[PDB]
Amino acid sequence: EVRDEVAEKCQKLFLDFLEEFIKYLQLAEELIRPERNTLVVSFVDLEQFNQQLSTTIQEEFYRVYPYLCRALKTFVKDRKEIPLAKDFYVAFQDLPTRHKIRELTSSRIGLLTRISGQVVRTHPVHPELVSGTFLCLDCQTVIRDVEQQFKYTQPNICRNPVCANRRRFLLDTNKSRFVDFQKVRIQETQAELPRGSIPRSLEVILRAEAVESAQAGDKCDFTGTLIVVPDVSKLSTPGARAETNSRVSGVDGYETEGIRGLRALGVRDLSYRLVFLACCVAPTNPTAESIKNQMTVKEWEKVFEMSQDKNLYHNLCTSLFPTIHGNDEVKRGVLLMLFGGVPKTTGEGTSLRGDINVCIVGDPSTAKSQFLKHVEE
Amino acid sequence: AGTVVLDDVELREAQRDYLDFLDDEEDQGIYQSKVRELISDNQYRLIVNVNDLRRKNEKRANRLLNNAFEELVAFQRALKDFVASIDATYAKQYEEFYVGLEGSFGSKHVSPRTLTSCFLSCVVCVEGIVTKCSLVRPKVVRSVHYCPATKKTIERRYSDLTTLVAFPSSSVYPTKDEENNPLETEYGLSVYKDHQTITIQEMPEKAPAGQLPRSVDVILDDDLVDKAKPGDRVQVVGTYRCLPGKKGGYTSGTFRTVLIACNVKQM
Amino acid sequence: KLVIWGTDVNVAACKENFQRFLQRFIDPLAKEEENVGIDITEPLYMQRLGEINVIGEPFLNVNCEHIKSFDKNLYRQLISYPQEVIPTFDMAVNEIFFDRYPDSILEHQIQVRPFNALKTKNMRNLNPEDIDQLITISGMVIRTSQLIPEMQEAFFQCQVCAHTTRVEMDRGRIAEPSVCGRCHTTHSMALIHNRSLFSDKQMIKLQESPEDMPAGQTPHTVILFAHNDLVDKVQPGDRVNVTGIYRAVPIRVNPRVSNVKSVYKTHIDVIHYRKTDAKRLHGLDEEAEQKLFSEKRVELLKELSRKPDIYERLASALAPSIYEHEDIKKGILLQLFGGTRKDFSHTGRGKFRAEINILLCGDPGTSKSQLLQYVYNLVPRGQYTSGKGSSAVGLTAYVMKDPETRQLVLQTGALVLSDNGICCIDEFDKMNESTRSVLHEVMEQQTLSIAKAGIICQLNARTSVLAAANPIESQWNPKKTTIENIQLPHTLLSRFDLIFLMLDPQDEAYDRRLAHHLVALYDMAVLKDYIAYAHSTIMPRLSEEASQALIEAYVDMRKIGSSRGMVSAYPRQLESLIRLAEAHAKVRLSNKVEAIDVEEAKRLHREALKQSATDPRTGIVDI
Amino acid sequence: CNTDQAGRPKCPLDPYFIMPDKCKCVDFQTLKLQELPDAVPHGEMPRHMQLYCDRYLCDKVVPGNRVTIMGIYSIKKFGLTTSRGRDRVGVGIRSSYIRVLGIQVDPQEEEEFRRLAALPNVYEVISKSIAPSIFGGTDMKKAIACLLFGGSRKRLPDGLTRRGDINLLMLGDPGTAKSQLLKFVEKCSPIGVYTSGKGSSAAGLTASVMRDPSSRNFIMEGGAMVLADGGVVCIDEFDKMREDDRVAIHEAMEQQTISIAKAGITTTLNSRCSVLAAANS
DNA sequence: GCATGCATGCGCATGCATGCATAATGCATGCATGCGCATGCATGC
Ligand SMILES: Nc1ncnc2c1ncn2[C@@H]1O[C@H](COP(=O)(O)OP(=O)(O)O)[C@@H](O)[C@H]1O
Ligand SMILES: Nc1ncnc2c1ncn2[C@@H]1O[C@H](COP(=O)(O)OP(=O)(O)O)[C@@H](O)[C@H]1O
Ligand SMILES: [Mg+2]
Ligand SMILES: [Zn+2]
Ligand SMILES: [Zn+2]
Repeated sequence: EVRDEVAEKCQKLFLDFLEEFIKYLQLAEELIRPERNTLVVSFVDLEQFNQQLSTTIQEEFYRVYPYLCRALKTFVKDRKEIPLAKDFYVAFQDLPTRHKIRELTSSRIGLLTRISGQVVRTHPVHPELVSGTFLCLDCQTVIRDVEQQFKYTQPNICRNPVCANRRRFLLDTNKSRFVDFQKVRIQETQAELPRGSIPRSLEVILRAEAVESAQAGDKCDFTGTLIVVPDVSKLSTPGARAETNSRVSGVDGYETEGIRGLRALGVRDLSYRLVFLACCVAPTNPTAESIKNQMTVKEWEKVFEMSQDKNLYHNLCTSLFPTIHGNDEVKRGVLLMLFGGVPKTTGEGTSLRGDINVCIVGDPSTAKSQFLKHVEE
Repeated sequence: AGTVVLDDVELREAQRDYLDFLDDEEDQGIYQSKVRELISDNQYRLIVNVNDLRRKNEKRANRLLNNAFEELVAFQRALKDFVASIDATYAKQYEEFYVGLEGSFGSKHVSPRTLTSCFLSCVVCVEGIVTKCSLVRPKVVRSVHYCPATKKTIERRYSDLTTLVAFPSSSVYPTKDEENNPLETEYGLSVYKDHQTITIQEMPEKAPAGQLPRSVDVILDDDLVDKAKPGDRVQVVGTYRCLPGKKGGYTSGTFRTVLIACNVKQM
Repeated sequence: KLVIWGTDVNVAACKENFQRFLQRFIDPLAKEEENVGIDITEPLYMQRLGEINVIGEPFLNVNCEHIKSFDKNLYRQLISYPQEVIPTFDMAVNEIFFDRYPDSILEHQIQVRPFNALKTKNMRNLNPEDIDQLITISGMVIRTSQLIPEMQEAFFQCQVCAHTTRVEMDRGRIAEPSVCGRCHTTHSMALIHNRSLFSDKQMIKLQESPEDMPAGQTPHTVILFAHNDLVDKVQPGDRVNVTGIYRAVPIRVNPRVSNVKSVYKTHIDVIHYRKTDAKRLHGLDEEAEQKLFSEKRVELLKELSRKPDIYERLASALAPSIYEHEDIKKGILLQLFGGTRKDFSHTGRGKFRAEINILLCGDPGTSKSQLLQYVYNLVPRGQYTSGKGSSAVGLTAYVMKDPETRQLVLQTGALVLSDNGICCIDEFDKMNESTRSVLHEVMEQQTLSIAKAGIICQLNARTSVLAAANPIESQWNPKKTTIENIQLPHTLLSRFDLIFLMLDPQDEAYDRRLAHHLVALYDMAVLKDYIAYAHSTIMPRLSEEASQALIEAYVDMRKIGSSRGMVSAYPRQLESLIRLAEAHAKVRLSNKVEAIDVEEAKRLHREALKQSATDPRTGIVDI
Repeated sequence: CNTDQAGRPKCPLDPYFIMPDKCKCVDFQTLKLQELPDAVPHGEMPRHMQLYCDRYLCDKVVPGNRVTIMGIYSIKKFGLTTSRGRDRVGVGIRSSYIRVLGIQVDPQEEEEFRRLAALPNVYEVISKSIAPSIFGGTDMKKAIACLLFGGSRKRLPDGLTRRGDINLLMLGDPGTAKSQLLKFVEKCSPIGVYTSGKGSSAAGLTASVMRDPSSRNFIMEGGAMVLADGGVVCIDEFDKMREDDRVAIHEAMEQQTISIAKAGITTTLNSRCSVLAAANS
């Protein structure tokens, strides 16, 4: 068979990185649980460990990543007993560079990028095929391990030399391989808008554990790949297309006319669209016990310092509204509305409001919209 | 089929040429008395000298020898026209009349051993002896049926060898009415024509010594049924054509060649 | 071959011709005005190649008219058959570059880009004779789609023995191997898209601005296809020039069939972009680059700025064919300069409007409409709306779906296309309250918020407004007060920086001067350069003296405007004073605002409203 | 049926018929070839081959000829048909044959002949040339020479004919050099047949007629007399002839024709032969 | 006259009856001829 040198070297060096630089052994210890599939690795550790390896992975992310997955699988298999059915994936967080959405071009297809955006919509979760198994309907041969990529792809040809079947197959879902799947829409932020331009919209795809996060309305940074997916109704006019290299001509009664000739030569239209696959999703800027535990010691010190100050009533008024003169009553009301009350329910099935609503009526130019803008900010 | 033809220069000109050929008014021709003799004798075919035609019109003779079927059709049409002209009453009896050929064909004078595919679709002359003959059999041309349930009579026309190629839609014998009422065949009103098949062999006196003989198969139509008998030395002039095999998927590519007689002469 | 089939082009002859021309061409007419940064006494294009070697830009721009001046055969051959001519030019340039400057590092070789083909014809005048020929376009961009990746080299992998091959696209079609190269299996080769090579594509829609217009011709929309580096070089609202080839493409009957229609489609393949124009002011693209090589012009303008009357001179030079109304022209000039664009995001206040909005209220028998027309025609990124003709959804943005593709969710309106520009509104009275509701937020927050089904977004609308209005009776009735004559809500009026109450004094000197001027009706470049330099090189700032002068002006204005009948004052007038003072500081090319600027701003504010002649306790203007 | 028909209803399955009158045809023949008896291995049955002849190669070879043939070795192709018969041992065997591409069958001279014949001494030269190896018999040699040249046949206005060929008889003691002259005559004449009484090994002396029962054809078998026309027939052992041949030879010698009548057929065959016979005491 | 209500109007999605496209292989039958048999005719001695 034919092997890849770069893939082998990347496998060896990434195994060296996982074995030598150990947090990742402790995370593989957590990886035993059935709800965990992904290992999270910091990229600054890659930069420190080997600049050459980091550069190779950045310039060859798509080509190398499946082999890093196999290396991780071998590592966890050596360290612990896990059934071979389960898969495992690698993640990266701390990229030192950012790229704007419009800066994404065709030259970056397949490499590792990191962008920023705002979530607009999230679709429900579904299972998906990764590698299928098919049965030939003519000669009953079993074909296993057909890669699906990004479309429902049947086997190219029946592996029996005499059969040569390419159109009739059955799918045995029991032997197949699955992965979780979710779709999300993101939008370009306002600060990145050029003159007179509508924000750009992009589609992001989450697989397995990363599916959970990125709810609607968030403002988050993504790190992953930029990948090309085919489309159907893009070309109302003829464009680039595929064909076969065989020098085959028709015969009388079976002349290669339009439809039959196109079907005989296997002509397919080459249409494509750009899709982003995400492997790391983070907040752009980051159950009372959980909140307390999340905060560090210095943050908790600051919170406690704030807690026991009476001037908290005064200083919060001036902090949020430094420029507006007077109108301290409105500031106090807005702060009270922000903090809010406690909702309750009664035994008869009724409910009681716990929120506060505020209205401002005033003469022109009395800073009336400034409060709204400050609360929005 | 509603397809019709409006103009055809070649066929119309050939018909005009035969019309001028068989006039015999400003010439010493005899064909007028021949037609009168045919009317007197109730026969329905004519024999015309090929050399005479070549002398009067060489181009028509060349075309007729090189191409047979269309030119023969034009001859038959011209005969129908002139028989109608001289006596339209007699032309009512018969559907179409026929043409015989006579004279020295020259290069086309061909022995059963020297008949080749080069002479296909042309008129050839052959001298031989008769070896096999078959019984005379009738063939249906026009069929007539009657329905006792509805007291209606219908008629169907058949044309098999008139057209070069036949299809399954034709040659179907009707037996039931449109409402499945049985039909009764009425053999008196139908039309039949006789049919016979003979075989001709090269004469042993002419064949090269010590070599096996070669033979040709001939079909005799309604008029020439009784003109031949086995063990007889004859000369046959007629078309040389291929035989259409019945429907199939795979064909070997070998046809059967059969000579269709137009003139049979006892030398 | 001596000639190419269907043409008369010779490859070697054209190569030698171009190589010689790159060294021989000299033009005396092109002075330092456009031969910028180049020694004129030397050949021009060789100096351009040397500058390319200095910078390393892999692209060279060539004017067609220079080539035509050198010879006509080369010009005609370049126009007629660009495909057979340009690739020769690429290698002709590359050989010279590598010979004269060996071992200079570049990522790829040089590509040549022609520009400025002389065609002043209406696009509807194009004919089939001109298919596949080089043409020029002057227009404005309104729609730009997303980038499309199009394949150039496919990658195949053997499913049986992992053998991999690459196939280069030829004639627009890819032929995948039907047999492997190491196991000889048939149809074992599969295509992998992500391993392939792709290129960028973009579709642009442009609105025509023809010089010659027949009778009764509707506006036109042109489809352009831009590839590689030309992507994202233009934005909606920009007025540009384009050089490219004219094409024709067949159209499918329906997407599911391969049949094509007989009537062809058409489009234009862009090759070159240009921003310079000899009638309108410079855009923001050129201002953000150090292209002020004309040190002579810099010195001349800096010496002019020190002269005292230059201000008035600018007010004189803004419009030669317009009458004695110098205050209006001064206000328009201060609008052109604009206030300083400070950053207040750290404060949390939000955006602060740094531009100038002006209102002109008067009878229809005046010249406000001509002023609006002149400002529209003078400044790039200008828009013009009139009365009820526009709707609330017509401005801002509206929901659409592509007639060519599946969807284009949102499309910009009049106001957004005017971003960083000027919008001129006429017949402001007839506009309904629905559109004024939009104007309320646009005129202050500089942003728009849109929330509809599946569409929540915020847009930038940093425009400057020139509004025209009429009295309710179409006459300035002196018995009614100013507020009663105007009949607009005070919230809308307060946001205008300057209000000009056009009135007819019926002075004999005015009549004589205007009659003489109107009957007699029977340096622009210097002004352009000065305006661009001032607008792009100086940030005004003010000291405590200006601060106290502004505060005194504010309290005096509040004292004067307290009386009913006249337009009352509000705190936004203080910010208007600040903006006018900063604009006046920009006029003098001064980074420091002096008390002179504040006093001039106060003078303009007082004179625009005619508060001096107006009776303070009755609200009636007198003479 | 490869026609674009939208809105129209479509043609059925298998709608095609062969038109016979619109085809191009060529000649076709098959031949059977046997291994040469000169090269067949001792004690082994000879092998056979089938040959294909097209267009102008037809009728260039008569059965019995010794031929050299250049061709292409091929197999028949009539589809993947199933094996037939009660024997199905052979698997994947296609009948083979040879496609024939070439066939070979195993006036200054006039000036020389005209120059020779004008001499007055040609008689002596010819007489000497006739078997010079044989001693004596100059008169016999001259008689043989004038036999070889032969007389002239004459048809007459009445339809009667008169023989134009010469008949000779040689009676003698054994060992008088008679057979050698007959063999020399057989070789010298352009056409010549040498036979004895009762015919030959597998060929009769006179023709016979039969009827093929399967396919009704009147077959005639060439005899030693019919096979020669204008040639010379040398006949040894004139005494051993059978009765039927003895009766037929009377007509064959006199009128140069043979008459045979059978059921449904009457034929007259030509036999224009000169006769040169030898006999014993 | 200006503010509000609202019957009309338009474009793209899915659901459902009709309508459209596909497409060689295996088995049976009559013609040619070998092989065993009995009758009968013709030919010798
Ligand atoms: N009390 C105040 N303190 C500071 N700035 C003020 C005050 N009142 C008004 N302003 C200024 O005046 C402007 C008021 O406009 P805005 O608040 O939009 O009016 P409205 O909200 O009534 O339409 C603001 O830009 C603000 O900077
Ligand atoms: N005069 C002669 N010259 C040469 N050879 C002779 C002569 N007489 C006899 N022979 C030889 O004797 C043999 C005679 O045998 P053959 O001619 O068969 O006798 P017959 O013809 O009587 O049967 C021949 O082979 C021949 O070579
Ligand atoms: Mg407000
Ligand atoms: Zn199979
Ligand atoms: Zn392979």
